[PDB]
Amino acid sequence: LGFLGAAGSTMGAASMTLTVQARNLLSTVWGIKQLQARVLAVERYLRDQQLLGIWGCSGKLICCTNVPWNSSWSNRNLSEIWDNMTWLQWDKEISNYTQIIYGLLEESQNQQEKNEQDLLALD
Amino acid sequence: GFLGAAGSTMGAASMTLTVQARNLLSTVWGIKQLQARVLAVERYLRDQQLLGIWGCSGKLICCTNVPWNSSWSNRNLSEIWDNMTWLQWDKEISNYTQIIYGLLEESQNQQEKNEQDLLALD
Amino acid sequence: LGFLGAAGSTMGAASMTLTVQARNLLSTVWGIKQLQARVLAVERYLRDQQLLGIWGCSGKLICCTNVPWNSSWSNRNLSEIWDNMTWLQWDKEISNYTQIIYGLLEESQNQQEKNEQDLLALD
Amino acid sequence: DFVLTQSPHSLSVTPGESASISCKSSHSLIHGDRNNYLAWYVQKPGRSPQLLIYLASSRASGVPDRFSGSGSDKDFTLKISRVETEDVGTYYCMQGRESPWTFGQGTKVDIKR
Amino acid sequence: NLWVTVYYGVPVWKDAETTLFCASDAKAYETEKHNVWATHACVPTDPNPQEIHLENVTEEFNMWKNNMVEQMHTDIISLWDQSLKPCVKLTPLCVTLQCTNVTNNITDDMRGELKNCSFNMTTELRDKKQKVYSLFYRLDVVQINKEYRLINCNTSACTQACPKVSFEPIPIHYCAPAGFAILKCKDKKFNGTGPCPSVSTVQCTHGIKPVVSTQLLLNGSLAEEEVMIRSENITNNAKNILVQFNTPVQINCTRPNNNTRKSIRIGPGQAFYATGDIIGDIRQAHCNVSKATWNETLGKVVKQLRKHFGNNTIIRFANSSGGDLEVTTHSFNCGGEFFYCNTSGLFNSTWISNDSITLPCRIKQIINMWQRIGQCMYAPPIQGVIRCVSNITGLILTRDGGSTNSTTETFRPGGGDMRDNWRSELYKYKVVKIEPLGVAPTRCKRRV
Amino acid sequence: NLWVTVYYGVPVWKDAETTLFCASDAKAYETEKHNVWATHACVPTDPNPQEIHLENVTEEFNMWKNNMVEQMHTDIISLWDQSLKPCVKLTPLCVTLQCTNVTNNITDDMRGELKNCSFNMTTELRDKKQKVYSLFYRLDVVQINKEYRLINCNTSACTQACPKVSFEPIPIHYCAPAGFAILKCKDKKFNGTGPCPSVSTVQCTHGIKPVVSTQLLLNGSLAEEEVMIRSENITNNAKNILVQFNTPVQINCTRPNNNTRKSIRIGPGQAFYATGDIIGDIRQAHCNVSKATWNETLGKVVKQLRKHFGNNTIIRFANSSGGDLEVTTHSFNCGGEFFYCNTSGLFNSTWISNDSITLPCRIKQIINMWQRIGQCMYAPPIQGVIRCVSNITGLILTRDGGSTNSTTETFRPGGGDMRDNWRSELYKYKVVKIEPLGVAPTRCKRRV
Amino acid sequence: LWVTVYYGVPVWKDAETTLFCASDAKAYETEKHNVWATHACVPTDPNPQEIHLENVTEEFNMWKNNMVEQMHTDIISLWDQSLKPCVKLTPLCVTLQCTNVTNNITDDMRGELKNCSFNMTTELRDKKQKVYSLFYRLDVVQINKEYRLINCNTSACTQACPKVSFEPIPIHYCAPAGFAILKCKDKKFNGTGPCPSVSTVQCTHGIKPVVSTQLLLNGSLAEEEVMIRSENITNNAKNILVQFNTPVQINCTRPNNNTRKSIRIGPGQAFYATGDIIGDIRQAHCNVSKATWNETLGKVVKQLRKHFGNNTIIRFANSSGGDLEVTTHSFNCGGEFFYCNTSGLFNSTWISSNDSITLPCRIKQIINMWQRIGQCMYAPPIQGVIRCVSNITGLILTRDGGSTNSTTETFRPGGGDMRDNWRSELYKYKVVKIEPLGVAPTRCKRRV
Amino acid sequence: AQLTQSGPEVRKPGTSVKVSCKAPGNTLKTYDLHWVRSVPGQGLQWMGWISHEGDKKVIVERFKAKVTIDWDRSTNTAYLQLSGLTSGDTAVYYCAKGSKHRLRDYALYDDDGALNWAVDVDYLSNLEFWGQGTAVTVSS
Ligand SMILES: *[C@@H]1O[C@H](CO)[C@@H](O[C@@H]2O[C@H](CO)[C@@H](O[C@@H]3O[C@H](CO)[C@@H](O)[C@H](O)[C@@H]3O)[C@H](O)[C@H]2NC(C)=O)[C@H](O)[C@H]1NC(C)=O
Ligand SMILES: *[C@@H]1O[C@H](CO)[C@@H](O[C@@H]2O[C@H](CO)[C@@H](O)[C@H](O)[C@H]2NC(C)=O)[C@H](O)[C@H]1NC(C)=O
Ligand SMILES: *[C@@H]1O[C@H](CO)[C@@H](O)[C@H](O)[C@H]1NC(C)=O
Repeated sequence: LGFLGAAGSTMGAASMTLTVQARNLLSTVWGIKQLQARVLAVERYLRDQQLLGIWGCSGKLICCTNVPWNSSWSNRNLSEIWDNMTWLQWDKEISNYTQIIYGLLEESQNQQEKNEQDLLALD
Repeated sequence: GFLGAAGSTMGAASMTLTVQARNLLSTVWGIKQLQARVLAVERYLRDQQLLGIWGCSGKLICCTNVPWNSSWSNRNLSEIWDNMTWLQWDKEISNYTQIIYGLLEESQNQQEKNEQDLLALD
Repeated sequence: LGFLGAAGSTMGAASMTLTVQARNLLSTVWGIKQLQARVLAVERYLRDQQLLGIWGCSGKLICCTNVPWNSSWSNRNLSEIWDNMTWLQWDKEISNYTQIIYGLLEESQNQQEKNEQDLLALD
Repeated sequence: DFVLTQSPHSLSVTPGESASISCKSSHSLIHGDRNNYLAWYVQKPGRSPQLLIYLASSRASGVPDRFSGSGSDKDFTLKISRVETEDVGTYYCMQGRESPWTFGQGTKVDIKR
Repeated sequence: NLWVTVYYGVPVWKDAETTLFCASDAKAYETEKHNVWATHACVPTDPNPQEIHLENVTEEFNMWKNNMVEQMHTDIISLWDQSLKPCVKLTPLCVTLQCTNVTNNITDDMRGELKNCSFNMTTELRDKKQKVYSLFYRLDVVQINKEYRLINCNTSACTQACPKVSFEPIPIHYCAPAGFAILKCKDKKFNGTGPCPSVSTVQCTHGIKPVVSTQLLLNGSLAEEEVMIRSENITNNAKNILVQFNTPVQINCTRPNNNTRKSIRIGPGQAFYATGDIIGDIRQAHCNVSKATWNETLGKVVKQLRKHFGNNTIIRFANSSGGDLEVTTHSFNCGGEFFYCNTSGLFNSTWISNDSITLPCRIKQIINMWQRIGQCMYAPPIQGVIRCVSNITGLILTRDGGSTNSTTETFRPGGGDMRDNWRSELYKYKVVKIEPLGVAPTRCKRRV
Repeated sequence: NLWVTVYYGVPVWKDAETTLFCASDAKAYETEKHNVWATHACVPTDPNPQEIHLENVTEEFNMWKNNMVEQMHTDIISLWDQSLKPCVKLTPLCVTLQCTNVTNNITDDMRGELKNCSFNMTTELRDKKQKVYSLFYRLDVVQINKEYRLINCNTSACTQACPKVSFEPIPIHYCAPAGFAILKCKDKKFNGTGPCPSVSTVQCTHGIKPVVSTQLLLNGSLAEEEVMIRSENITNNAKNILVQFNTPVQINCTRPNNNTRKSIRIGPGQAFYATGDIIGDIRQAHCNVSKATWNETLGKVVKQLRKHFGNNTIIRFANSSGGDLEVTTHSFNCGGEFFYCNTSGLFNSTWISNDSITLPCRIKQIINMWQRIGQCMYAPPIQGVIRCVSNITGLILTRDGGSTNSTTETFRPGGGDMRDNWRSELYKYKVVKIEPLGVAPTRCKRRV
Repeated sequence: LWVTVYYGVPVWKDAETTLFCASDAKAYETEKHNVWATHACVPTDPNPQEIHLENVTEEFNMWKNNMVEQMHTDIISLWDQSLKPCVKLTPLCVTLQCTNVTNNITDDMRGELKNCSFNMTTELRDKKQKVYSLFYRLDVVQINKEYRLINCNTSACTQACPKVSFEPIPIHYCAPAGFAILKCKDKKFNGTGPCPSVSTVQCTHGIKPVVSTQLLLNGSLAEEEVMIRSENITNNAKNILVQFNTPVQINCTRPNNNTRKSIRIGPGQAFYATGDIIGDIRQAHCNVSKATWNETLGKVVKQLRKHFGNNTIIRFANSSGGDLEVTTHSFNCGGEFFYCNTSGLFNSTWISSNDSITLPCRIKQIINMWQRIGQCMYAPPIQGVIRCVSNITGLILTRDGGSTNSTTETFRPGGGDMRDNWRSELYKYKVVKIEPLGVAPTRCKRRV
Repeated sequence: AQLTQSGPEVRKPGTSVKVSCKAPGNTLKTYDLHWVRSVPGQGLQWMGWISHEGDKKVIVERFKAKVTIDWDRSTNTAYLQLSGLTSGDTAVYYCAKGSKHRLRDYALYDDDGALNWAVDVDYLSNLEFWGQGTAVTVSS
């Protein structure tokens, strides 16, 4: 029920508690420690926020995308994934394929931005 | 001006939200600068993060699916929006703030899964 | 391709690759001046996002608004811009009126964020 | 450094001979290596004393080179070569090592006949 | 019926503590004279600070528990320490001195105040020594058992005040960081605590001069309508009374001697600035106050102190109760000299239902300033005659006694604590933090 | 028909290195006791723990590659230095000493162990003589020729420890920045490496006392249900073995001599605390351990080494191989006095398959901590008699010999590193970075 | 036509910011600290990612460039930081007794070295030692056979730490996020105006902080022609920069085989004197080739007449004089400082081969580096013979200017301020500030 | 060259005697001041000295009870003062001027080589100038 507590539970059951993890990502020469640390925290949070913002998911915790799921990435059935697996396992299977995916998410977005602007201009 | 309507009524101030929002950010004297700046950025982001999980995330006025419990306050709208002040409003409802803030978090997640279940049936 | 690589391409073609620039805006002698730079980069980055957040464009790389164009700023037609110019020199032409246009976009937003909620409070 | 003693109380010398008088020191009297602080004076009858040798070997200005001194660290002696009539008198050795500074008892010289 | 609605940008605030930062008058930037508490390295102030009025809003103030004074006290001391890190340290000066009176042409009142001392100091070559002499004030030397020493040699080694740095109190503006706001109390009859029915908001405070003085507040800001008496609890003797004048009274001070400054070199690149000799007659330093004007200002203060202790009670003024020089005398510095004046002639009167007052003064060169022990400074002499004119705008007083009734009240000067001085300037300010998130009931319901 | 859905806030972590920050309790903070591990840095700690248990979770630990231990080593060293900066530097003590043995009342065990030394010095004035004397321990003086000097003169001049600071270890908590987490292993059988089936997360670590010791771990945390043996390459010979007890062994120590202080004055505002003279008779310092409860403990340690080394191998314990006094002896300080004691009485036995022990100790006053060169410290003497009692919670052991496959094993005490003292506490903890973005397949589409 | 809002447009404008250093990670393998602080400098990228910009015609300016001003402060600040942990030679300011060295000397070196003896301190405060050291003539001054070190009447010098290296290492300058560094790629860029071949880089090319005078060493070469650059080309108070398209090698050597000697002047700190010289004593010098140098001047003249006319006579002279720091070719060769008489190169008149030119050089051990007065450095001697080979890639010139005459132009070597050196490397680069927001008309409108 | 003393004296017991010894003009000011006593058969004896710098002055503890030396710097006059005379105080009094060696036998130095304090000791080199005598006779 607390922070990070659902790390060992089913994937579907873990996604019910996204807010608990989401809240905690942010909060004399010797003491520059307590300033180096905080600046780092801010710019790490902004990196994830920007990375979502240029995917179309501005303020959404569970955001859908139009990218087709290449079967070469993972071949499991949805019952094999969302019912009887843990997020710390899924991280192992997709790590290699992760970097490319952020590309497809980014490619698909500006297409919609250009498309929708054209459709509004068609008015 | 900035905080220029602190004595006006709640309704009167509601159209002056932008003037406040713009002003929430941006060797003895030198080490003072770094401390002050990193304090301002962190405070700004907490409001934006908190205001985002509630589902507003881009808006200064935002409705919510949580009804108003009578226990929080009972007085009428003809007795609030035109004769109270925000500085006075925070005095009425102080203890409940952290309890209300815990509701909007759940209300949004139900929406997030519901507007995701209502997309999977296609 | 490349950061700022479209600086010499036309206004119409350089607008197709806005993501490469935006994604690059936030990427003890040399120990104390470093931090005074990192904080500044974050400070400027939030200045842009705040402005976009009060015009309603808080999550888009392309955004259109209901503020009418005034010819006294620039009367030229798309037959004279958007395909025969560059972003570098348009800034020079339109710079003289930016302080104004940024202001209309604000009032034009609270003009919408209240009328929108007035419908939910009625229906 | 307290007391100094001279071995011969009386001395008789035939002209043309050499003379030798020795002063014995109770304590070191040497500061270090090169410096020895002993001096030799003469008091001819009915006159003021006179300076002959200092720093235990150095000869004063105006003293004929027949006067020669040698010694170091508790052994010193003053030699006169081919003594003459005007060598009659009394010789005192003085020590400058430590206060109070003291004289020797005195050696008395007389022409031999 | 009613659904919660969240508003971002509502005007609300709460008391808070934060680190304020200095802002400097831009017109002093070009001087580049490198004074203490550098006004450079501050953020230059804009030419037109913006005051915002807040109509019919009432706010609570408390000047005594204000945190701003604590920060200023901690800042000023910090600035003072840095300003004399680099330059000379007078450890070699702790030798034995051979001193004798100076009586060449001296007034009867200055008979034995300064002495002529000789000491064997080092040269720029470490293996040679030179014999030099200097003039020292009697307060700066003590007999060992005519062999003297500097007072501090058994407590600490003093740092020579740094010859090209000025002690002048340039005004300093205090600014709040983004997300915090400063409120000013515009009321004229404000007694330091309680409601302030007229408030305003400012970006930064006015210029505040870091003037350092005792028993009299100098070059301060005046009141607007009436002489004001302030205190935490008037019924307590042990807590000070602060007075603010509505008008100024001038105090003129001067050291009338023609000093000569002589450089002595005690090491490679280091010099000791000694006082050589007096060109002319030797006279006592003094300050003047108008007799006719002090006689009436005290008339008001009694008139305003009757509102507390009764229309009929007899009010008396007495000189300092007792103590060391730093607290028992009116201390200050003009130009570079540190004066310790005898204010027993101002506080001398008894009130029942063209001349000048001439206060004698003494001088010191070994200064402790902030009431620290083990940390010291040495102020070098200044060539020529020095004269200064200043306002007087407030007093620091303390009442005493009282047995079985209030039959005759008496007041005395005091106030060796240096932060009571600035509390007389920062009494109209407070710092708050903004809380721009508000939730209110409304009919509106989200679409889905 | 499967589409990518992105989640933000998923519970995923990855090993990482980051700068932890210190926290401490308010008992010393409220009165400014000024401990060496000063609370000026560490922030006030949380009012209560907030640990969270994680079911189903398995994590891979490694106590020997932990970055936490390295980050603790540097900070303990840094905090030590910054406490010594303001204290007086004993540069004028490097003169020729003229010493003679103290013969008054001496136990035969320590004939000629401390000496009566005299030397020239200046008083608070530069040019005035002063002759002083002090007792020194024989380990602090080296002959130059009956003339001596302090051991440190030809390497460096070190600073006297300020009398008002204290070395007593107060617990300090290490807390993680935002975006990071600490995983604590709760397994009772953990051997320092491999998976931990009972992981839990905590805001930050428990109180850890920065004790300094050698050959024996004092005032530590006990194991549970059994004695534990931890080593990374047990079959090596250049790899130490860390033994943790499940029940303490009590050690009492004392320095019976009744010493007296003497504050010498050297320079303006500086003082040197000599050892004065001793009241009574001179006796040896020593520590006591119970013969019954110590060889009841070696019998429990051996039964665990029998697991790693065969069911019938004959074990053996021996005293240190050799080297410097700081590594061949059980070093520590209690009561502000540094002890170097001979542990040859405890590590002497053979296991084949009251009578409390006394350990004589020697004291020193010139201290070279952290194995650095060119930087020492001087320990002021302590008035009166000093005594201390402490738990023993672990040993540092080093094996030797490979002459046979398995006939016997000879164990000796270690002390070649200082991180070993803190790997006995930070073995349960590790730091992980949180990566909250994740992408999974599910049947969904972006409408419109 | 309604206002659109664009984010991420490629627009920029000029502004100044704090660039940060980047250095090769391969240099970490050397393990030896240097003045230029490789450890403090950020690690550099594996390889640059330069991007070309078509259609772009940015405007450049090399003289009003803020990048060079920053590099000046960085270099000085790094220099000062490196000398803090080294020895302050305060006890070296004592009377010296010196005699000429005449043992196996040549004619030209007669009187240039001196044999000085002096008392000096030791590790014990109450003893001194008699030592001797060879000192160059330029370092000592007389006290009217008794001498002193020259710096003693100005300040005390800091001995350079013997381990650190003065050897330059490349440093890259990088712009922070949101800024960019534009680079010019025109082969004929005269320092100001359009650059039709702009490009952007993450960091500049490796730049060596070489310090020189009257000649630029180990620099960058031009392409296809010798390039001349200046601000106000008809101004006699302006320096002229010449950049070669091909280098001319200069060989420098110090033939004497001298030996370093160590003297202990305090506890833990030593002074490094010159012990003796093995064999004959000769003069240091540098060599250039007549055949190759002459053709370089012939290329340098050709471009000079293009500004001053085809019929103009041109001359080269040997400078109008000054102190050795500015009137000579001054540089550092393997830890030893040289000062060479450059009169043999600049001696010619133009009117339209295995040989050498030898330049006699002096040596100096007391160094004032950045034209400051008050900070001096003592460079310790170096064992054995030393030799240096280096490119010559530039030339700093000044113009005397004719009065009522035009048919002869005479040039001399200059040197100016030290920052003229780095303008020869940072002329290509400028820093710009990105501006990602824009507004433009389009047909779009918002719905509802 | 030589020094000149005051003429002979004849004083009854109990009284006091001053003896003068003066150098030609200012020809000897860098030499120290010494006094010697002669009594026939008792030999030469050393009484006391004054350093030309004025930093030292001593008298043998035998004579220190009654005798005192003065050196009037301005007039270059040397005085020997005798008081409480007795029949054994009849003697002939000489004045001498000679050189000395001053050697720093110990010194305590600062961190930067500066001198804090030191002990310089005076050793006697020679007595090279002499007076003529002063026959003090004590009788009834
Ligand atoms: C490049 O350097 C030259 C100097 O070598 C500069 O030319 C000088 O410019 C000044 C300022 O305009 C001239 O002063 C004026 O001259 C006339 C004299 O009749 C008059 O109008 C004014 O009273 C004033 O004195 C000066 O004469 C002129 N010197 C020469 C030799 O022509 C030139 O400005 C520099 N270029 C740049 C771009 O800075
Ligand atoms: C544990 O320690 C033993 C030494 O006792 C290591 O065994 C040696 O490993 C090296 C390196 O591979 C070989 O060259 C030796 O021949 C090995 N010696 C024996 C006796 O086997 C062993 O590798 C260590 N284990 C680990 C994981 O480091
Ligand atoms: C510790 O436990 C791990 C995991 O079972 C095992 O591999 C290892 O051998 C054990 N012992 C040591 C000394 O590592």
